[PDB]
Amino acid sequence: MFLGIRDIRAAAGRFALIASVVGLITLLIVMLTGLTQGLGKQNTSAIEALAPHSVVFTTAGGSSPEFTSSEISEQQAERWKDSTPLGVSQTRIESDQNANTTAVMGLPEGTPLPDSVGGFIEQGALLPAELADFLHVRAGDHITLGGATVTVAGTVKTENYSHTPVVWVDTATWQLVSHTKAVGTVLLLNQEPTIQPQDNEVVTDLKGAFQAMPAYKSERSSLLSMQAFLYIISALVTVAFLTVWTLQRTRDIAVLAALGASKRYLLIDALGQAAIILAAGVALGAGIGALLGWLIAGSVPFSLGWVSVLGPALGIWLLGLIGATIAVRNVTKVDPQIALGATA
Amino acid sequence: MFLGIRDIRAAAGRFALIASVVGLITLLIVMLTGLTQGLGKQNTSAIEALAPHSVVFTTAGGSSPEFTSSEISEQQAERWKDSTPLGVSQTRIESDQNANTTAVMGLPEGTPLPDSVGGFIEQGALLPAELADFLHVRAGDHITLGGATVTVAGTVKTENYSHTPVVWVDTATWQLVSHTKAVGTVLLLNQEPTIQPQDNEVVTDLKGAFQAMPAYKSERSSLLSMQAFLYIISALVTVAFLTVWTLQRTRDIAVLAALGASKRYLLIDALGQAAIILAAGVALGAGIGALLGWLIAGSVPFSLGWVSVLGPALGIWLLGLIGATIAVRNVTKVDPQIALGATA
Amino acid sequence: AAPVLSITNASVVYPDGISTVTALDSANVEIFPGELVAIVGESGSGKSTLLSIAGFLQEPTSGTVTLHGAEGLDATSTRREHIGFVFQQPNLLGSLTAREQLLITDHLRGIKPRKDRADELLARVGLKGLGGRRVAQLSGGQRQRVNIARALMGNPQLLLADEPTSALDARLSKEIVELLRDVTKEFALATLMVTHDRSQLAYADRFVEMADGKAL
Amino acid sequence: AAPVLSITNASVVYPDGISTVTALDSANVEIFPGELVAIVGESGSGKSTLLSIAGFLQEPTSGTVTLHGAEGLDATSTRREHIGFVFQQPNLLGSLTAREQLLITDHLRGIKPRKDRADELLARVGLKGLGGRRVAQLSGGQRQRVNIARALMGNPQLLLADEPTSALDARLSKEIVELLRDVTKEFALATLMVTHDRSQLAYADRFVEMADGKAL
Ligand SMILES: Nc1ncnc2c1ncn2[C@@H]1O[C@H](COP(=O)(O)OP(=O)(O)OP(=O)(O)O)[C@@H](O)[C@H]1O
Ligand SMILES: Nc1ncnc2c1ncn2[C@@H]1O[C@H](COP(=O)(O)OP(=O)(O)OP(=O)(O)O)[C@@H](O)[C@H]1O
Ligand SMILES: [Mn+2]
Ligand SMILES: [Mn+2]
Ligand SMILES: [Mn+2]
Ligand SMILES: [Mn+2]
Ligand SMILES: [Mn+2]
Ligand SMILES: [Mn+2]
Ligand SMILES: [Mn+2]
Ligand SMILES: [Mn+2]
Ligand SMILES: [Mn+2]
Ligand SMILES: [Mn+2]
Repeated sequence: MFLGIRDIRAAAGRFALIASVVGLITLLIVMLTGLTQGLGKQNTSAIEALAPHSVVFTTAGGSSPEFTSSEISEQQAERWKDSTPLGVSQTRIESDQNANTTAVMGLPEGTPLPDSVGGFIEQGALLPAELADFLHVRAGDHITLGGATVTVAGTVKTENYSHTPVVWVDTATWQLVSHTKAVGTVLLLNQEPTIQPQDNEVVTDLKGAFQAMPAYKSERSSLLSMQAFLYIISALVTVAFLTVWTLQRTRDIAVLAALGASKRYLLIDALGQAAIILAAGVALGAGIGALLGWLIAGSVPFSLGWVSVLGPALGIWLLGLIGATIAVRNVTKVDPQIALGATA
Repeated sequence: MFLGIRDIRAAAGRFALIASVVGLITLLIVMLTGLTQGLGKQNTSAIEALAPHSVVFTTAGGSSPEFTSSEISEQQAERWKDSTPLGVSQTRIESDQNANTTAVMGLPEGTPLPDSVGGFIEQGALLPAELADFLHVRAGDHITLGGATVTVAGTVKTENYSHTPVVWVDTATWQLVSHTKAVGTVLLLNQEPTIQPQDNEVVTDLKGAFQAMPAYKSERSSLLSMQAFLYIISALVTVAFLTVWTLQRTRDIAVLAALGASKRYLLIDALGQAAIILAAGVALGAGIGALLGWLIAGSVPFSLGWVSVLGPALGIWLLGLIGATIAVRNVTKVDPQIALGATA
Repeated sequence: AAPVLSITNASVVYPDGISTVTALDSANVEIFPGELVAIVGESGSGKSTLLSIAGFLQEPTSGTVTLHGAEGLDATSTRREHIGFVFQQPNLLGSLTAREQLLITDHLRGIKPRKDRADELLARVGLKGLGGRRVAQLSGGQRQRVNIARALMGNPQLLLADEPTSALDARLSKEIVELLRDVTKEFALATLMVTHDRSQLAYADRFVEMADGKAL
Repeated sequence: AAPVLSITNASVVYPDGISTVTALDSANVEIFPGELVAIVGESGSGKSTLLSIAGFLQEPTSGTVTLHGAEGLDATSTRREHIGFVFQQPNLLGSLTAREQLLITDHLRGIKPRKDRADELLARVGLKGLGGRRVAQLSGGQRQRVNIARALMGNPQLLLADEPTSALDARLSKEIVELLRDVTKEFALATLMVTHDRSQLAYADRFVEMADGKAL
């Protein structure tokens, strides 16, 4: 790529401008992706935070397990060893000065909580600080939780179930608040299941457990929709853009062709050049994403991993190479004499 | 724009390709905008559907009204004439075969419902069909709703409060289900308020009433974030793109300048040309949006108005004109002799 | 009779990364109506540079260039209203036809393009019936002569021709420089015509020869 | 001695929207090693068309063109390995220097660019010490001669020169066509050289004159 590379020194402004638009695109993706992986955790972060390998549910109709319609009998709790019972309820919480609905999860006393949340399951109720503020209550006060008086044992951080912050309470309290003999709603398995399930039981990978949350499903539609139109419109807009860019090279390409440049040669040159400008632009746009993203996690939800930035970047770089290929194939397709008709 | 317009007939492929990328952008906006105006209605559509002008709340601390912490005493209901009392609760609903939490709104018997929902407030409970299916219940069955047995008077369509479909019940039933003497949570005013509020009352425009929903606020952040990065990254990507496009005109512009073309002349030409290609691309991208959007409302939420398509389109057309201006100003800035150094 | 163009003591120096290049050196030129001054010199002696400042295509590094009867005007309006350029290469706008290459100049000068004057100028330069050709369907000499025809469309008073017969067989060269001379005299133009065809001095009132950026 | 290039009975016709234009008409040409055949004709008679099929820049509408010792090769590899082009206009790649205009040809031919051969060819065409110039810092004739120098960088057997002195003062023209003749004989090249400087026939073995697409 003799010519391709010196085009860049010869006009570093022009190429900055093109790396901008490629980077700006990688930005828009890395941003929206993590802003929507954000809303997604508004249903899932709490059980995610609890990191179970498998989670055993309960249905009787052999149907899809559901967090709303499953419960673990105190004897069920022993047919699974190395298991912890988790209670998931949504109930009204009420202080003297305000009220709200909120998710209540129950674990056995002393269960260490996710560091995402911090602490240990004490007796009584551990409130998200933001929830305690809202209610205007502190550790030691009394709240009504599902009509039962419960003591605020202390505050903690905020993970979430079905769009509300989780209040962490001990099994007995969760039993009181949810009005049930059951010890929990599901069982949490940290290793793998060294046993099999009855006709009415069913293990799920933590991925499947989301399927059992009623708010997850009725939304997972609306998020994938965004995740999809984003990647579609984007990849097309990129392939198109690199095409109109590489097309500014028709003349020089046509001259080179006439002198005898083979189409591989010209493809190599055009790809090698786009490679460099693309790589600069995705690197730069995926950088300002992470940073500008990590810098915004609160006051805004924003989940972002590494298959979530290096994932798109390798996707634009791959797609931008294509759009250049479309342009070079277009010029090199025709007898050089006609291409020099573009030259004027 | 003698030259600008004949460039287009001379190379209609090249300009299609550029209208594509402009249209594809208008698409991506019109789509994501309405997909996020979609999630937004997942908290608001039900009270929206009820179309109140003003809605009187109740606080005692002179604080921000909140749907969770307000109630209308049966006597309050007369100090406001031409008003209807609405009860908003979130409670557990339970059939024989399944359960869930769900929003329950109460209106006085016979209140005609939004056509968005259809029917009239009957005695008992009117269930979203999707909720009835989920529970496996029909008109005539019995459900537990907030621990009270309630009869399914019939099914209806789905509007929403805090991320769940609303079950429509009569004031007395809502009073039973929510365990309160109050006749509702707020009052609905269809005209304007011909009276003033006490120290503990407060009227809100329907826009403000959203501020009183606890899920709205803790999300309105995450949606505006998207609505913002979308328009920022977009407008920049457009301004940049039209700039690298119009820049392919440097040579012809430089020739024209040398012959004596005034900078107004050249700006007019470049704008008039971009005008046409931009207008084609936004028109086309805003068309395929509406259609492709109206064609997807279910299985996916998608709200889209007319300031929501003609709104962005006029925004790209305006921004694309700018990016062309940046390019022409750039060439016409310099002594024509130097620009003909671009010519080769 | 006052001069049409005064190039009073004018120079052009270009940066050569570090060093410089004195493209043109203290040029003094004055041209009066009806004059056709040939310009001559070896390749790269300052011929085009002298035309480019004569044409207000650039300000001279030093000295002044003044078109008279256009004092109190900016560079661009000067070119638009008072100068005709036959560029060293054809510089045809690549989406126009032969006819349109000329009409566009009426346009940018702000007047309704005269389809019939265009056709006639095209015929004089020997291109009758080719006014519909796209640039890519024209030969090198055909282009040169659209370039030439384009220069003659206006009502200029200075005519700058930069080797306008370089691509023409002897027969046509003679016709072109004949045409140049004629419209120069018919219209009392000041014409500067760069050429290497020293035979064509025959048609020029005087002539300036150039070496190392200077006139001799 | 077998011919280097056989243009056997070859024509070029272009669509004129509706009608046609017969650019070239039943051309018959055969050129043998060491031959320099000048090509002559009025502007737009088929001179460039004949070179473009001679150069495998396009297939002829009819007839065949065959470079010998390159039979069993595609058009592009033929040009790359066996032909040198001095394009009618300079066609310099706008981000390269004078030296790089030549080196890039070593490159695309797949060999490490020879910085010193480039410098020498640049000097022969009269451009010593200008090998660093960007295209925009070169004059018209300076460009022509980079164009010329570029053609001479390879090891071709067919050399096609399309009016290569159009922008050169008489002195340099003589040097150029002298150089063309020399490397033609030194290397037993077949050279086709379009020109209007009929004086230069002196250096040509034979010559073809052209009118209305035909040879005479
Ligand atoms: N932009 C530039 N930067 C540096 N040097 C330049 C630049 N432009 C021209 N030169 C040099 O200035 C000189 C004048 O060039 P100019 O084109 O005026 O000569 P010319 O006699 O008109 O050219 P020719 O007769 O070969 O067409 C040349 O020697 C050239 O190398
Ligand atoms: N692509 C095309 N479409 C239509 N007509 C064309 C096309 N190319 C060339 N012509 C015509 O074909 C003829 C041959 O052109 P060509 O450039 O071969 O002539 P030439 O003698 O080499 O040109 P010149 O001497 O003026 O540089 C010209 O008369 C021209 O008008
Ligand atoms: Mn017990
Ligand atoms: Mn009552
Ligand atoms: Mn004076
Ligand atoms: Mn010159
Ligand atoms: Mn010619
Ligand atoms: Mn010197
Ligand atoms: Mn033969
Ligand atoms: Mn020709
Ligand atoms: Mn010259
Ligand atoms: Mn004919």
